[PDB]
Amino acid sequence: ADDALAALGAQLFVDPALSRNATQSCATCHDPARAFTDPREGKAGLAVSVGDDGQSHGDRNTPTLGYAALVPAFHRDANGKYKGGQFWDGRADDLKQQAGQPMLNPVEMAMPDRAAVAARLRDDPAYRTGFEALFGKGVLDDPERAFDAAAEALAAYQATGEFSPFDSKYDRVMRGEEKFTPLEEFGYTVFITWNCRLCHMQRKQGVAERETFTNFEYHNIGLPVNETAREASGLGADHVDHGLLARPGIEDPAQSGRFKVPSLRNVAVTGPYMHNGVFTDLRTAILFYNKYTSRRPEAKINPETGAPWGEPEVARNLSLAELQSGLMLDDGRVDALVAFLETLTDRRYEPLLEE
Amino acid sequence: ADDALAALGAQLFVDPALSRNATQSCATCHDPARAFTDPREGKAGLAVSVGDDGQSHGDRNTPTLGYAALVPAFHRDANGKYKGGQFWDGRADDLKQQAGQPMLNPVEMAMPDRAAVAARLRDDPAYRTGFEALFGKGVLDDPERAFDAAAEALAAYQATGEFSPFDSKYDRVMRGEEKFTPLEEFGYTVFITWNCRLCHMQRKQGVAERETFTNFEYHNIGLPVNETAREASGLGADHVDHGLLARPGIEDPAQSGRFKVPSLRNVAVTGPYMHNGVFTDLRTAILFYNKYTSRRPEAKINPETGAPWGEPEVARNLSLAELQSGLMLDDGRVDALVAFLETLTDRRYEPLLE
Amino acid sequence: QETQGQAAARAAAADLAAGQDDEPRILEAPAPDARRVYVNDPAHFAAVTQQFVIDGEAGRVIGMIDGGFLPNPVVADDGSFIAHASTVFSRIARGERTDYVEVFDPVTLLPTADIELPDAPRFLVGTYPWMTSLTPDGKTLLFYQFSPAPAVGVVDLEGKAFKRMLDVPDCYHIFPTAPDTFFMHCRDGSLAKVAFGTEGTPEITHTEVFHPEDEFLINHPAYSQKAGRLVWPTYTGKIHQIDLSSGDAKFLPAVEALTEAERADGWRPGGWQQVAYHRALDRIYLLVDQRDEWRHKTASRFVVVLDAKTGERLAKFEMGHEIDSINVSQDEKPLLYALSTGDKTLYIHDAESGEELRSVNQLGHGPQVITTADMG
Amino acid sequence: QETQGQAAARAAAADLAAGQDDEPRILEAPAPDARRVYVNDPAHFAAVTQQFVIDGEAGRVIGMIDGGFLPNPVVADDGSFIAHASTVFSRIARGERTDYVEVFDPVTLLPTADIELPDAPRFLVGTYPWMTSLTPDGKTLLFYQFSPAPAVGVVDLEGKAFKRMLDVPDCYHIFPTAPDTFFMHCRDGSLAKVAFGTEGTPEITHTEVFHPEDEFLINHPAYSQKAGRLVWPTYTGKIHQIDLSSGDAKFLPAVEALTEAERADGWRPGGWQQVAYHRALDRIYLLVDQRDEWRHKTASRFVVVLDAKTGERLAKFEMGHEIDSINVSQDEKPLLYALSTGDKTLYIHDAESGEELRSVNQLGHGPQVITTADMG
Amino acid sequence: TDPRAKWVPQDNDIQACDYWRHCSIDGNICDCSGGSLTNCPPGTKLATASWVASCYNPTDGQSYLIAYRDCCGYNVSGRCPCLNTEGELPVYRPEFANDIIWCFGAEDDAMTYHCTISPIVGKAS
Amino acid sequence: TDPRAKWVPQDNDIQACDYWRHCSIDGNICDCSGGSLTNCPPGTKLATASWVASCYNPTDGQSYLIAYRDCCGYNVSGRCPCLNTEGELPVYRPEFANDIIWCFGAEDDAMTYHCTISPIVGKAS
Ligand code: HEC
Ligand code: HEC
Ligand code: HEC
Ligand code: HEC
Ligand SMILES: [Ca+2]
Ligand SMILES: [Ca+2]
Ligand code: NA
Ligand code: NA
Repeated sequence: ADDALAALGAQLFVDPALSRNATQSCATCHDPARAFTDPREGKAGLAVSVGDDGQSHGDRNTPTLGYAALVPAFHRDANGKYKGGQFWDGRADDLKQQAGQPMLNPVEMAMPDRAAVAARLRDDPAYRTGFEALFGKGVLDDPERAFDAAAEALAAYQATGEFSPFDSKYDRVMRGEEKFTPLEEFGYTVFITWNCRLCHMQRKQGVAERETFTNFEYHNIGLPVNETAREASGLGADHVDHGLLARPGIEDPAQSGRFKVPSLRNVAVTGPYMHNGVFTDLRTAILFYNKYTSRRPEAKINPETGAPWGEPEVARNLSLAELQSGLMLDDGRVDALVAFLETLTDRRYEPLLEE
Repeated sequence: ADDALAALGAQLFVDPALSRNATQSCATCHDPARAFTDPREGKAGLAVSVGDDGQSHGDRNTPTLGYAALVPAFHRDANGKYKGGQFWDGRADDLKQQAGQPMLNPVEMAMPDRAAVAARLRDDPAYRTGFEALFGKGVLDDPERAFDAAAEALAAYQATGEFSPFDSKYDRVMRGEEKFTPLEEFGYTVFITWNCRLCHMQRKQGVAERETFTNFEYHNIGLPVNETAREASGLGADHVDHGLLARPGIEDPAQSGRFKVPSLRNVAVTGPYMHNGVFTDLRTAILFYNKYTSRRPEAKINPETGAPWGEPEVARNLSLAELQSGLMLDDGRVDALVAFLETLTDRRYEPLLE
Repeated sequence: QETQGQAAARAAAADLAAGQDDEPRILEAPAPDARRVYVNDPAHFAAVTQQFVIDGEAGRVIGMIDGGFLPNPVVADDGSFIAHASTVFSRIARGERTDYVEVFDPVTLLPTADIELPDAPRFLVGTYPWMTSLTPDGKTLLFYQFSPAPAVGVVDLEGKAFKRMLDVPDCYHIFPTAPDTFFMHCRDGSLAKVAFGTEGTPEITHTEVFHPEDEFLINHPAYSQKAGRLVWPTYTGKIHQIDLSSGDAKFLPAVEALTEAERADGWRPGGWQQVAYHRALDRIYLLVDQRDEWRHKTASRFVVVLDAKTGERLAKFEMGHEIDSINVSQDEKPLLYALSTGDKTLYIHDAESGEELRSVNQLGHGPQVITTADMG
Repeated sequence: QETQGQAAARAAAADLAAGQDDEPRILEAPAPDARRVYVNDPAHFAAVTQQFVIDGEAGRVIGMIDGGFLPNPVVADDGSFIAHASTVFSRIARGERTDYVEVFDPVTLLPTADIELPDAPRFLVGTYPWMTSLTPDGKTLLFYQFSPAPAVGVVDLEGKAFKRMLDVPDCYHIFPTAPDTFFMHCRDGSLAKVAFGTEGTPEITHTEVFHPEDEFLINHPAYSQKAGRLVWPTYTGKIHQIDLSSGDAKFLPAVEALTEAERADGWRPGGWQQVAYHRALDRIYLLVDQRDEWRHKTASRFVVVLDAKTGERLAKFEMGHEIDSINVSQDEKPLLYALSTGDKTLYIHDAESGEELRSVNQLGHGPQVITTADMG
Repeated sequence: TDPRAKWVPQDNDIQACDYWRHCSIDGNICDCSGGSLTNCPPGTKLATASWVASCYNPTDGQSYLIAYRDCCGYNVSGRCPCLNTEGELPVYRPEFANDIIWCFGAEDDAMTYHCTISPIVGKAS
Repeated sequence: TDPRAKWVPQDNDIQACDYWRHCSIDGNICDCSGGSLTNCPPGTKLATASWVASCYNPTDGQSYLIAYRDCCGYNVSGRCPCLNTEGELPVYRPEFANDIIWCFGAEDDAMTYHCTISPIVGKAS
C-alpha cells in the first residue's frame, strides 16, 4: 500500500511519457543524481530549466525535491506570517497539489490537458495494473481521477525516506556517530548565533526533531532580477516576480517580493542559488547578507560580477529587522558557514561535494 | 589721652569756623540728629548736600558716620578684591585720611588751603589750649601739623562708642536681652539665606564680633543715574561716576562702576539710598534687587518713578553671580527685610523710625 | 507555595518536553487594573531614576520606566496612561537642562508624547506626588515652579504642547479640582484657589487661614482627585481634611491620628508618604512610631488606620519592617502598600488585617513614592 | 589612629574657637601623584556611572567624574589629564545615542574637551581598560568598535576632533606602542600590529600564533605602555608575556603563576582585573583562588606575586576580602590596590607585606576598574 | 553560595542564578523585570545578536545550546542580577563571550542593557 | 543606630551623620567626595541659595546658624549619605526646608545635587 503507491510514483517520476514530445520526466529537471535539481544548461545557464518543447525556459530555478516532504501545507499562522506550501511563492498548498502542475504547464512537460495525460497512462500495461490495483478499475479511463492519482503517487514517492534520508554529516554528528571539523563546528555556532537562525531553522526556540534548515516562512531578502533568466523566460523587461503575492488569494501588498525560505539541506550541490538562480556560488549567496550589515564598499558588490548587487526586484517589504543585524560576516565566518552548509549534504551526494 | 583727643575732635566736628564763610561744620552734613547725615533739602532733594557757598552740590549722597570706624583701612585681599577705605569709592584709606578733604573741598566746606584752616584754629583760645595739650606748643602755627592734628582729632572722635554704640535692637537680640518679632526674625532668616548676606555681612562664615552688615567690598550693583542729583551737581550729563576706579592708583577696569558696600546699620533713618540718593524709600532699595531675579513686569519698574529703573550708569562689572540668585523676593520677604533692617537702628535713633 | 520563578521553571520544562515552540518577543504588560502599583525610585538624588510597574496581586514586576533627575510621576486615575515630568542634562548631571513631559501607553510602556517644557521650569525637590498633577480630564498636566517665584506650569497633554506659566502668590503643591482649577497651600496658611481661563492672570481667591504659624503640615498630603478630599497631617499627627468637591474649599472637622495620651509618649507621624487615603472606604492610613519631634522623616514600624469621618482608630498594624511610604489600592478589599526606602522593597499587606502577603524586593536604590490609579 | 573625619572635626572646632574666617568655594583636587588611583564604577551596566579619584596614601576621595553607559576611562601616565569615552542617550537609556570623549583637567576636574564620535561607534562591553587607549604622547585616543566588524576609532585629543575609523582583522584590544601604532590580539592566536596614517589602508602585520586554540587568554591583561610589557594570563594562571618595546612583538618565556600541586588542587586565577604589573619591580601580581574551571570571573582571596623574569613566587598574600580587581601604584614601595566589586571598597594594601593599610568604601554600585598613572 | 564552587544547575526556579539555562548569563534575568524566560519586558527592544552556551539540563540529562538575547533600550533592571560563565570564552571568541552588550539588531538602535533572555536554540554537539 | 531617637550631636567626626553641624543636612556630606566641611568638591558648582538651621554645638553649648549650601552639577556622590531634620519645616517655609535642591545661584545654572556643605553663618535666634 504505502510501499506500492510510492512504487507507482517511482515509475511516474522517471517516465518521459508524461510530457508532450515524450522528452521529459520529473527526473529530467529534478534529477536524482543532483539532489533532485536540473543539471541541464539553458539560455540562462543553470538558473532556469527548459521544458519539453526544447525552447521554453521557466523564470525560477528548479529547487531540490529533497526534504520538500517536511514542509507544512501552506497556511497563515496567528502571528499573521504565511508559512509552508510548495513552489518559491508557495502558490501550491502541498506536494499533491503541486505534482500535476509541471504536467500541464506549456513551459514545462506541456501536456495539453488531463485527458492527454490519461491517454499516456493507458498505453502502458504496467500503469493499468499499477493504477488499477491502487485506485480501482477504469481509473485510467477518467482523466480527472487518473491525473489526481498520478499526483498522489508522485507526492507519496517524494515522501519516502529516499528523498529525505537525514544521513548528512550534520545528522551523523547530531546522533553522536561523529564530530564536526573545527571549521564546521565554528560554522555551526555562527549559524545558530547570527541572523541565519532567524530564518533557516525550523523553530524560533527549542530543538527540532527533523531539522531542515528553514522556517517555511516568506521573506523578501531584496534580491535583484536575474537578467539573463528573465530574458530567457520571455516575461518582459517590465515584469515583476511578486513572490507570494502571486499566490491566488493573497492580496496583501506587504507580501509582494516575498519568497519561501528554502531548506538548506543539500544546498552545496544544488546551485545556482535563490529563486531566480541569480548567484552561482554558495559563498555568493552568503556574502549577499553582508549588504545589509557591512559598512565596507565591497559589501554592496556581487563578487560574481564585480557590479552592485542591483536594485531589489521588489524594493518594499524587505526583512530589514532580521537582515540589518548590525554585524558583518568576515571571511572567516563565511568560510565557516560554507563548511557547515556542506555538512547538510545527504550521504549519496557527498561525492559531488568535490567540484 | 584718647579721651582728650576725642574731646577735641568733638569741638572741631560742630565748628562752622572750618568752612570758608563759617556757615558749615561736619555736623551740618553729618547731623548727629540724623544718624550723621544731612536733613537739608536742595536743588536735588535730600539726594546730595549743599556746601558752604550756599549753591554748590555734591554728586553723592552724604553717608552716615556711625560705624564707619569699623571699616578696615583700604586694601586688596588675597582673593583679589579691594576692601575697606572711606568714601563711596574708597578713595580715602581711612578716617584720618578722609577727615581733611571736606574742609578743603570747594563744593563742601571750601577752605582755600591748610593755612586758612590753621588761621581759624588760632582765633579760638580754646583750640590753642586743647591742641597744644595734645600735640605740643605752636601746633596751630604750622598749617600742616594743625590740619593733620585736626583730622586726627576728627577720626578719634568718630571712633568713640558714640558713633558705634551697638545698642540697636539687633544687638540686644544677639545678646539674648530680647527677641525679634516674627516678621523681624523672618527678615533676619531671609537676609542670611538670600544673596544679601553675600555682601552685607562681615564674614563669609563664622560669627562676627562687631557686625556692621557690610563685607567692606566693592560691587557695582548696576544703579542708574540720579538725574536731578546729577543736574544739581553740575558735573555734566556726559559725566560717568565710575565709583572705585576713581580712587587714584586703581587702574583695573573691572572696578569701574563699583561702590563700597554700605553698612546697613541705621539704614532705616538715612534715606535717600545708594551712592547717589536715587531711591528715597528703603523698600525701593530692596526692590531694586528683584530686577535681577524677578521675571515679573513690575521688577523692571522703579515704584517711585513709575518708569523703568534706567540703564546702569556703568553697564559692566555688574555683580551678576551674586545678584542673579535665581530667586525673587516676594512682597512678604521685602516686608520682613524692612523690619529686619529697622532693627539695625541705634537706640538714640529709634524715635526717628516714627 | 510555588513561587513565580518555580512555576516559570515548570512551564518552560513542559514546553521543552512537549516540543512546544514560541516566538521570542516584547511582552505587553497586563491591562492596568486596581492592583497595579507603581513604585518610583528618586534614587537619593541620583541623576537618573526608575519607576517599577508592579502587579500588586502577584507581587510581580510587570514593567519599568526610566526617568531623569527627581522626576514627578503621575498616573491617570482611569488607567488610560501614565506620565512623568522629568529632567535630563546633556552630560549626565551637567550641561543643558531639558525638562519635559512624557506620556506612556500603560501596557506597551512606550512613550506616546514627549513634551518639552521651555526654560527648565520644574521645581527640583525630593519627590512630592502633588508637585505635578493631572487635571481630572487627563488633558492637562500642572507642574510646580519655585524659581524664581512660586508658579504653576500648564501643559496641554492633548495637543502635546506647553501652554504658559501661571503667576501665583507664595503657595505650594497643586491640587487640581477641574479642567481650569487647582488649589495650592500658602505660606500665610490659607489655600489659594487658582482658576486659569486661557489668557492673563488667573483668578486667585484665598480661603480662611486654617492653621497657625506653628502648626506644621507635611510635604506629602493625600489627595483624592475623584473625592476632592485633601488629607493633610501635621507633624503632631493632627489631620486637616479639606473638601474640594464643590469647587470651593469646605474645611472638614480637624481630627487627631494619635491620642493626647499617645502624643505624650512620643508617638508622632514620620516618613515620606506618611498618609494614605482610601476613597471608597473614606479612611485614613498613617505611618507613626515613637520618635523625637525632629525625626519626622525617619521610617516607621506601625500604621494607624482611622475613620476619615469620625477619627476613630480602626487598626494599629505592626508592619514588621521600617516603612517610609504607604499607599493603598482604591478597590474593595484594598492592599496596603508599604515601601521601605531602606530595604528597597514594597511590602504588600492586606489593608484590612495588616498581614504581610508578599513583597517585591530590589526596587532600586531608595524607592520613595507609591502611586496607584483609582479606577472605578 | 585618628580618622580624617575626626581630624576635620578637630580643625573646624579650632577655627570656630579662634574666629578664623574662610570663604566657601570649589576645592581643587591635590596635584595628581603616584599614589592617586581612580576607581571606575560600570555600576553593573547602569546607563550612568561614576569614577572616584582617590588619594591612596590618605585613603581619601579627592574627586569624582560622572560618566555615561560603560565608559572607558584612561589616565595619562604623566598626570596631565584623564579622559574617558562615554555614551549618553537623549532619554536616559533610549533615544538618540551620542558617543563622545571628554578630557578633564586632573585638578579642577573640569572638562577641557568634549569630542563627539560620529555614528555611535563605541564597543559596549563590560569595562576592559585595553579597549580604549591613549597613545604614549597623550595626543590620540584609540577606541575599539566591534559592530558591524572589529574596527579601531582614532580621536585627536590635541585638535579635539574625531579623525577616522580603521578597519582591522578579527582582533581585540588596543595596546598602543607609538603615536601611530598599536597591537591587537586576534581570534587566530596571533597578535596584529596596526600602523595607521591620517588616511590610507593601515599597515597590518601578524605575529605567529603564540597560544593553542584551547588556551584561553583573559579579557584583562596588564599592559605597561611605558615598559611595552604585555602580561596575558590564561585561565590556568599560565602567563603570556609579550615584550612590545622594540615596536614589534618578542615572545617572552611563559611562566606559571601557580604550582602543579596547586593546579592539581584547583588553584586558578579569577576575577576582573586579575593581573597587575609593577614596572619598576618587574613583578606580576595575580588574583588566584581555589575554584572550578568555569568560575573564572568570581572574586579571589589571594594574590600571588611572582618575578616576571623567573616565574619565581615571591609571595602569596591572603587578601582577607573578596577581591575582583587588582592594580599597583607604580612608585617604590608600591600600594597594592584590591577592589571588591561586592564590597564596593578599595582595600589598599602594602604590596611588599600584603598588609591591608586602609580602605575606601562606598565606591558606587559595582566598581570594577582600577587605574593608576605611571608617573615616574 | 560558595562563589568559587563548581556551578550546579537546577531546573526548578528561573529567577535563581543557578537555573540551568543561565549557565552563561551575564546581567539580569528578564523574568525579574516584566519579561519572561524567553521574552523581553514592555518598552525594551529585543536584540537579534546572542552569545551561546551549552547548558546541562538536569531534568533530562541533555545538554542544550542556549543563545542569550538582550532586551535593550532601558537602564539595567537591577533585579535578579547574575553572572555565570560555563564554557564562557574570552571576547575574541565572541560567540561564547558574555561581557559584550549583545544588543545588536535591536529595534530603534537600542544598545542599553536592561536584561537577558535564555531561549534554547539547539541540542549540544 | 536607633533612627527614631532624639539626635545626639557630636563635635568629633564631620563624616558621621551625627556631627553637630549636620543637624538639618539632606543628601551627602561634601567632605566624603573631595570637598570639605565648608567647600565643594572639584568640578561641582556652589549654590548661593541655602536652607538654614540653628544647630546646637555640644562643645561651647552655643547654637549656631548653619546655612547649608549645595554643590551642584554632579550626580549624587553616594558617599556619607545623611538625612537629619533638626528644626526642618515643610516646603512652604522654604528657608528651613531641606527636600529642596538648594542649587539656585550655582554656576552654569547647575541644578543636579552632589553634596551639601555645613558653614556657620551667624548666631542663632
Ligand atoms: C523542468 C521543466 C521541470 C520539470 C519537468 C518538473 N519540474 Fe518541478 N519545478 C521546477 C521549477 C522551475 C520549480 C519552481 C517554480 C516555481 O514557481 O517556484 C519547480 C518546483 C517543484 C516543487 C516545489 C518544491 C519547493 O517549493 O521547494 C515540487 C515539489 C516539484 N517541482 C516536483 C515536480 C514533479 C513531481 C514533477 C513531474 C511530475 C516535476 N516537478 C517536473 C522545474 C521542473
Ligand atoms: C530571513 C530574513 C532570512 C535570513 C535572516 C537569512 N535567510 Fe537565507 N534565505 C532566505 C530566503 C527567503 C531565501 C530565498 C530568497 C529567494 O528569493 O530566493 C534564502 C536563501 C538562502 C540560500 C540559497 C538557498 C537556495 O537557493 O537553495 C542560502 C545559501 C542562504 N539563504 C543562507 C543564509 C545564511 C548563511 C544566513 C545567515 C547569514 C541567511 N541565509 C539569513 C531567508 C533568510
Ligand atoms: C556736606 C557739604 C558735607 C560736609 C560739611 C561734610 N561732609 Fe563728609 N561726606 C559728605 C558726602 C557727600 C560724602 C560722600 C562723598 C563721596 O565722595 O563718597 C561724605 C563722606 C564722609 C566719610 C566717609 C563715610 C563712608 O565712606 O562711609 C566720612 C568719614 C566723612 N564724610 C566725615 C566728615 C567730616 C569729619 C567732616 C568735617 C571735617 C565732614 N565729613 C564734612 C558730605 C559732607
Ligand atoms: C553684592 C553683590 C550685594 C548684594 C548681593 C546685595 N547688596 Fe545691598 N548694596 C550693595 C552695594 C555695593 C551697595 C551700595 C550700592 C551703590 O552703588 O550705591 C548696596 C546698597 C544697599 C542699600 C542702601 C543702603 C545705603 O545707601 O546706606 C540697602 C538697603 C541694601 N543694599 C540692601 C540689600 C538687601 C536687603 C539685599 C539682599 C536682598 C542686598 N542688599 C544684596 C551690595 C550688595
Ligand atoms: Ca538552486
Ligand atoms: Ca543715604
Ligand atoms: Na495574489
Ligand atoms: Na531725583
